[PDB]
Amino acid sequence: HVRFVFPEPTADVNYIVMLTCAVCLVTYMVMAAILHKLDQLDASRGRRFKYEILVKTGWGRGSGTTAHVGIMLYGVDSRSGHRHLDGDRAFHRNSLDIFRIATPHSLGSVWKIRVWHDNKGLSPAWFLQHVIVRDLQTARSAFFLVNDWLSVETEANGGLAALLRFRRLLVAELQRGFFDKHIWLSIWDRPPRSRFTRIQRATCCVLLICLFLGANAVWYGAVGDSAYSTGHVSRLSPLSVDTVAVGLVSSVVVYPVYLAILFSLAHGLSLLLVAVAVAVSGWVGASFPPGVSVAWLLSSSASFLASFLGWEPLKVLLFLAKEEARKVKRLHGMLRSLLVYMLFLLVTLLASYGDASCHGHAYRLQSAIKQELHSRAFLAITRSEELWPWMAHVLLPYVHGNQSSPELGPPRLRQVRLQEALYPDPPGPRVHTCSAAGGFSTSDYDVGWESPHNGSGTWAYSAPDLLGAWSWGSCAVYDSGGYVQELGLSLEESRDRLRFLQLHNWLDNRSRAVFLELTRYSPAVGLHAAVTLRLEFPAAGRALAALSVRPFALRRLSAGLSLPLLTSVCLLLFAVHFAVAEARTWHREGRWRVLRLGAWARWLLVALTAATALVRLAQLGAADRQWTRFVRGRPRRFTSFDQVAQLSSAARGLAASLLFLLLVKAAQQLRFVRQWSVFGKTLCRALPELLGVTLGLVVLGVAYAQLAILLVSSCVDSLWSVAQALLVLCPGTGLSTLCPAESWHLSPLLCVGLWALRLWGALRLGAVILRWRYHALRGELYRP
Amino acid sequence: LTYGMMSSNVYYYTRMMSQLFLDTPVSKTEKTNFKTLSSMEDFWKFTEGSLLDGLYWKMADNRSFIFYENLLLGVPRIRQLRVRNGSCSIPQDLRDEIKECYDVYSVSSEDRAPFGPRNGTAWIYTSEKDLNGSSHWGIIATYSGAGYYLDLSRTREETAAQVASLKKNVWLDRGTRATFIDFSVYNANINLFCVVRLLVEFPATGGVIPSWQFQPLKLIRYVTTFDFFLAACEIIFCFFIFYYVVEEILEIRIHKLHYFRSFWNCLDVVIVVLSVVAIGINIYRTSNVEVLLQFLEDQNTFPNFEHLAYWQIQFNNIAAVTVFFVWIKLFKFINFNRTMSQLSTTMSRCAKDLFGFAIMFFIIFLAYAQLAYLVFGTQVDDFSTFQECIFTQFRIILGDINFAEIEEANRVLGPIYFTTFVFFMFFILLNMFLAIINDTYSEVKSDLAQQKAEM
Amino acid sequence: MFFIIFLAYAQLAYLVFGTQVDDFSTFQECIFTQFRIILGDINFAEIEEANRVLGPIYFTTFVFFMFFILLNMFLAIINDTYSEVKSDLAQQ
Amino acid sequence: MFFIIFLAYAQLAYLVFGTQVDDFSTFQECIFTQFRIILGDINFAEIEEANRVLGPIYFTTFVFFMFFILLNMFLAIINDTYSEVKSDLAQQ
Ligand SMILES: CCCCCCCC/C=C/CCCCCCCC(=O)O[C@H](COC(=O)CCCCCCCCCCCCCCC)COP(=O)(O)OC[C@@H](O)CO
Ligand SMILES: *[C@@H]1O[C@H](CO)[C@@H](O)[C@H](O)[C@H]1NC(C)=O
Ligand SMILES: *[C@@H]1O[C@H](CO)[C@@H](O)[C@H](O)[C@H]1NC(C)=O
Repeated sequence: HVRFVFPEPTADVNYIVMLTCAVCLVTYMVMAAILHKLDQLDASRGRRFKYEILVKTGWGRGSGTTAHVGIMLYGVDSRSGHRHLDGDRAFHRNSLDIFRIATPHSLGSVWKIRVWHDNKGLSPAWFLQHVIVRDLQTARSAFFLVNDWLSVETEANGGLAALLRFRRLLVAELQRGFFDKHIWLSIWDRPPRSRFTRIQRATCCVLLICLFLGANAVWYGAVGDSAYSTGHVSRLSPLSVDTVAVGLVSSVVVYPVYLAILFSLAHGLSLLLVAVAVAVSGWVGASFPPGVSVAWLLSSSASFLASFLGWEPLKVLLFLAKEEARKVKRLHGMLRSLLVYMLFLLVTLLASYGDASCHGHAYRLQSAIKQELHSRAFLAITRSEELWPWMAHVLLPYVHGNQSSPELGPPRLRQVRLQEALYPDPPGPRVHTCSAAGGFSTSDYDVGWESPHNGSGTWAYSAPDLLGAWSWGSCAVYDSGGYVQELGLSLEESRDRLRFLQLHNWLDNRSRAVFLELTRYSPAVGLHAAVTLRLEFPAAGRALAALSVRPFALRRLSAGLSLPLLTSVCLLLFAVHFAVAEARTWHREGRWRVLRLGAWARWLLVALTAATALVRLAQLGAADRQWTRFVRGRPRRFTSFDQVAQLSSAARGLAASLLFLLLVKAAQQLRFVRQWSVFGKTLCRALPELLGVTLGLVVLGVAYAQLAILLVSSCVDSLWSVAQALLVLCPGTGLSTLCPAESWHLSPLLCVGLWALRLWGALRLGAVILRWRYHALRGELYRP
Repeated sequence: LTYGMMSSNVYYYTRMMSQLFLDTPVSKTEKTNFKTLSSMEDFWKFTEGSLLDGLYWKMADNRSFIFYENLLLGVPRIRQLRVRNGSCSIPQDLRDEIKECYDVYSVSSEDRAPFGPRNGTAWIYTSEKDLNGSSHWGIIATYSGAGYYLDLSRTREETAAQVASLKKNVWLDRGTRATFIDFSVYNANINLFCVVRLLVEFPATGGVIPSWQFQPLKLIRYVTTFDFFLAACEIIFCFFIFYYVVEEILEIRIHKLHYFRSFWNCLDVVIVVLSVVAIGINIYRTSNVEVLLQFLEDQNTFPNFEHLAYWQIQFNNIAAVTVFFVWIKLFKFINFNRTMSQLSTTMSRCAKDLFGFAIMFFIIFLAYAQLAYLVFGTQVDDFSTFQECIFTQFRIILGDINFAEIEEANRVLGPIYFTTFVFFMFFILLNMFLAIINDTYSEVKSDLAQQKAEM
Repeated sequence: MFFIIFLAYAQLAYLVFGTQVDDFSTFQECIFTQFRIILGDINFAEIEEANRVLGPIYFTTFVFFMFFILLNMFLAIINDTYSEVKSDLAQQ
Repeated sequence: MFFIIFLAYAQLAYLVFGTQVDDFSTFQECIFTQFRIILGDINFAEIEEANRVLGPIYFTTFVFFMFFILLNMFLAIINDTYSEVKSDLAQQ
């Protein structure tokens, strides 16, 4: 009673599966190029241990023939193969060839060696001591020869002729095919003279990965007619019986098709099979609630780990040489670095683009909130007596005027007194932002103003909260403290409270701030929005309005194993790994190396990753705390949410910056192509000249900005003739508004200077340098 | 053929229609028009308002001539697409003060039940097949061809009464998600039908998003001599395309099995494929004029011309791309002196390096685009979508941008983004292209001149 | 070659936007609008709303192939000719 | 040389558009308007209305010969001087 059920989803798309598949395909695209380079390196060619001891035995009579010999010896992460060499004697009778080659037999000082010649005819009675090697560079052998005699071409055993037993025959293969048939950890351990091509192995590995992903996606999206495979018992938290029990089953059922291609047309067959697998995985991925994608990822990781450690380990039971070695070592290092970087990029992409559906909805939500609240009307108020009519006509119909996206919490008004009543400048010309600032009042006041009869005042201070504050006003930095008014719950009582505040001089005396802000929920898209309205009052009659609508998603730490939690812990692990690596390098390879670039980028990356992870964790914790505070009771308690929105914005910005750095580094590593290595080289070869040119440009831009603002300050109504035409203002405001009254901030100066530098063609001077450099580097790689 | 299809000034036709329907204020006292709709009450004011003024023109139940030339064919039709209450899940701790939430539009969450005073087709769901409709691909989402529809009348009084009856028994509630208005005109002076479709989207988050579409068509083609001339030219074009197909097949089959390392044979097959697609589209479209025959025998019903407009737009796009590539193909023949040959040689030699550097340039461009989308994508109205970010940066290169909006979205990282973008785009990336091109041109000219002058 | 490409783009823009934008309502109007695009004094809102696909493609492709491939070729030709002339005169 | 060509265009613009456009009413207005055009501040509406032919021709020819040929000749001089200075310093 299971059969199969078609998901039949909506038009929505899940980006986690698509991103994972895209990463898994592009990593193979890079793997193919690197492994093809290494194969062409070891395609035709390549088909301390050796010392200055007597490795020849010519005392024998008729103890040799024209053939080949080999020595098999393994050790601690060391092995060897066969040998084949000859000269002019062509391996004559009892030939004493005291010579060694640059073989990869970098074995240790262990008493395990098997030397076997080739049975060129009948059984040879040769009695040679050994290929003695004592000490050349590292003393990896022992100066002792056993001179053991074996059968025809039989592997004569020795240390640093009828033994055929499982204690020797099979135990010897415990190191022979241990890592050759282990297809996962075998891309860099392929013995030569074999028909593997090092691309079939990678193709099979990607086949396994893609089929793991496809099987898990099909199980989580199609086979769900038993326990709803969602929420009831398959919770997103690791249950140890639903996350691994599916991965193991998927691996077991996918082995039969993976074993079918092992050792032509297999390349195209595997390509089309992984194409259909990724297509079906993407098609089924749409019907994925956000709580089950993490379970699918965990199941895929567990299945890969089980395949790497569970079945493949038991699958086995069924001159110019130094530069070549250095090049292959460099290729292996590049390969592992590529794998690590690809995992890091996948983690970063999941952290940043985990929820891309809410990003489009947040913009429309905030635009609708702005347009329904009459943002233009509020931002254009200048007198402290139209705020009450604005609240009467706009805000109150918006709160109690039942409509979509309910408020979810009463509003509140918070004031700071400043206890330093200000004498206002006569109306007319503007004053420079704000001035005449003193201290912040803290005392209590009864109805009206300062008048304590029995105890504390009716308008208590309402001390600031520990967490969530610092709105960062226009020219001041505030907190979460100040006298608070609840504004009431119903519309009728709200009118009475507003009239009571108006008639009792709640704001007219000092009038520093009002801080109108509550909340707003949207369950259709599942997004909250913190709305903040502030009136900063530089002086009596001078008003500055501020409106900010910040949309966010309330993800709680108590929800379990959310995707942000997994991304944060992965980022923390990556940052720890990078920090340990760079600290080890800085401590071992000399000291005081911070004098040059390269020791700064790694620290910057570590700091960025740590900041991202910690900010995300702090946002989760703050959201959980705020929700727990609000849930316990909501008669009139406010429980603002501004800090959660600010933390979410900071985390998003940090993740975007980290992804930007990763993409830039990915662009940097394109130099490995033969003809594409020039470009970056020139960019790092013309740096001093570009720095000198940009210093000159900075001086010229500063000079122009000084000239271009000493005469636009003379705005009035007529600047000049030449200065009005031969002048540049950076894009925006084509018709100049002139008169930069208290608005000549740093940013517009940089804007106008930089844009004026471009229009006049001053930046094109860079070409004058770059071209010359490109003409020199490209001539240094053709002739020499 | 392109001059024939892009006829004389029909720009003024659609211009007058649009300015009549889009730019007219909804009322004598209001300043809002269709292009600047704000809420649902504004939509109701527009419906019984500027729309009725622009539809019926006074001159037994005489017909309506919109400009005393444009004849209103049949009657206009209004349609609504809405979702159902209960397609939306809310947290269990919040199910005390809120009871109703409506999901975003989707085919799975559509409402297919009668509502209100269930009397006619305006309160009964009609399937897409029964409406002869199709998808639209609006702005927020792609909408189905079904919904609740009403066919208006030929006179103004009856249409006004119908709209008043729809408004009195509330028809656009919080569950609605899209509204369509459709009609057509003829303008018998020239031979050119016009199809008008106005769409209003009500997103779940709130607000109103309007859009419009005015499309001219020609369905009675063979009238004058120029029409016969155009038909003859089209037949000649078909013969030319057949000849090119035969030549391509013969010259790929006999020899040259590689055939693709030239860039002058891939362009030919691209042109052939595009032209064959255009011919097939035209053949399939011109034979489906049965809607016109059905309408002409009963002129009191809504004529369905949306499919013809869609296929006309597709044909126009295909023809434009094909003619652009045909014009590009002219470079194969401009080689007739030593001056024009060396420029082609320089371009062909520098193409590889330009592509190699353009890969890196586009990677950096997309890094900037994704950073801008993630940072400014919720407050600026110009970075709301990724492709919009790409277009915004391409406009920043031209200098067509407003720096005020970007800085007020973020005091920090706002000026930094613009400054670093402009600097690294005009001081570094723009000059490497010049370096590569100049080096290639210099080496080509030098070697050509040295081998030519020393022979 | 530059004007061949310019006329190809102008014809494409005339066929695509020739009935809605009013800056491409005539072939010469298309040419003048393309010359003004270099100066960066266009709207791009009307042309993007006239065609959501093949509208922005035209603009982006035109800008890329006009500022990155065509101006640099003119300046490269001028630079090479000036250097050759100066060297020849100095040798003379 | 550039100022000679600039004055030629300024006089042509003054004689053509000098009585309708209000940006070419006097010679200095013509010069300043051309300088503003170089920095991308064209209007092109009054220019088009005042003369449907010889109005667009002036604008197109000015833009082409200013942003593709004339202003690309300073950079050639600077580049050649830089190359010669660097070569001389390296040799010495
Ligand atoms: C007063 C003492 C010093 C005053 C210093 C103030 C100077 C103010 C800044 C100048 C820029 C620095 C030198 C740049 C010249 C070298 C580079 C250069 O000229 O670029 C070319 C020409 O550009 C241009 O507009 C060129 C505009 C003119 C600049 C060329 C130098 C003229 C100097 C004539 C006499 C000098 C000797 C006498 C001085 C005592 C191509 O450009 P581009 O493709 O990007 O077109 C973009 C388009 O939007 C602008 O037309
Ligand atoms: C909408 O559905 C809810 C149940 O989900 C119900 O309580 C409410 O009455 C409905 N609203 C109506 C009837 O308009
Ligand atoms: C759909 O087309 C058929 C003709 O094939 C017509 O009879 C029917 O009335 C049309 N649908 C509507 C809703 O008018």
